[PDB]
Amino acid sequence: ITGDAQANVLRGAGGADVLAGGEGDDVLLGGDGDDQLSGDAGRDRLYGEAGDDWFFQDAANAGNLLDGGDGRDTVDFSGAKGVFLSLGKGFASLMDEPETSNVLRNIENAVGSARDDVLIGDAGANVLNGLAGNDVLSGGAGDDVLLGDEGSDLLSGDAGNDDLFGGQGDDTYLFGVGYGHDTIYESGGGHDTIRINAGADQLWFARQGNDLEIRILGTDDALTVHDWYRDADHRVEIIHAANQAVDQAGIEKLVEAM
Ligand SMILES: [Ca+2]
Ligand SMILES: [Ca+2]
Ligand SMILES: [Ca+2]
Ligand SMILES: [Ca+2]
Ligand SMILES: [Ca+2]
Ligand SMILES: [Ca+2]
Ligand SMILES: [Ca+2]
Ligand SMILES: [Ca+2]
Ligand SMILES: [Ca+2]
Ligand SMILES: [Ca+2]
Ligand SMILES: [Ca+2]
Ligand SMILES: [Ca+2]
Ligand SMILES: [Ca+2]
Ligand SMILES: [Ca+2]
Ligand SMILES: [Ca+2]
Repeated sequence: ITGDAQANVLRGAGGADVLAGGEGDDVLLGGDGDDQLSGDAGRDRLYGEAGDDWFFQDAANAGNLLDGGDGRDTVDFSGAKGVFLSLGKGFASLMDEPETSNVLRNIENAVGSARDDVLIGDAGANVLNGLAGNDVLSGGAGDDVLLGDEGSDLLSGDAGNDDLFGGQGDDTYLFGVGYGHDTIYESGGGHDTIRINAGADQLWFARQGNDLEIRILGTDDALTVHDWYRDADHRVEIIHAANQAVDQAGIEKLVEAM
């Protein structure tokens, strides 16, 4: 269902619909099912309604409302500067241009751009995908999946039990007291980093299968590095404990000491 240069009202039904507003200020109502909505140019109002809907939005096109409705909905800015978005506060704006903004409501997941983005989740379960560029990803509460992809990314799952995929490039992972049970999955990078804001002597390092497990004594908090021992591509090269740094040789010492 494709609009034209007029201000259109386009309404899908119960199936998986593809709605595109074209030019002008459109209203798109996806109905039930897993819809794909694009406002295109103009200032558009975009309602995914029930189902797991997808929104294709240019971060530089300001003045739209993207409303996922019920279900697990994704906003995608990947179709130049990056995007700053917050699912908790409910906005997305052009990096380097806060006045160029869009309203986000009822959206659970976000895909960024090939440029440097900042993607912030909310207290629910979120998937945040930075794609290329040097991105900052913050999960907030709830159980999140963060994908840094290519580039030098900063990942923090925050509270809840999070999966952190830094991707290729030199990635930094944040962890601390109250961060729950997080797992890191590394694919590549000669200088990945973990920064743990625990007191260093709260930390307990252990090998569990082929994983490295880092616990904070006194808490239920644990950071697992998946397949650490299986291959060098899955390792992080520096671990910081508060203001103290440890290398792989140093980590293995701590493990062996137990
Ligand atoms: Ca139109
Ligand atoms: Ca539909
Ligand atoms: Ca829908
Ligand atoms: Ca638009
Ligand atoms: Ca439009
Ligand atoms: Ca929806
Ligand atoms: Ca939703
Ligand atoms: Ca990016
Ligand atoms: Ca990235
Ligand atoms: Ca979250
Ligand atoms: Ca989280
Ligand atoms: Ca990366
Ligand atoms: Ca990496
Ligand atoms: Ca966490
Ligand atoms: Ca590495």
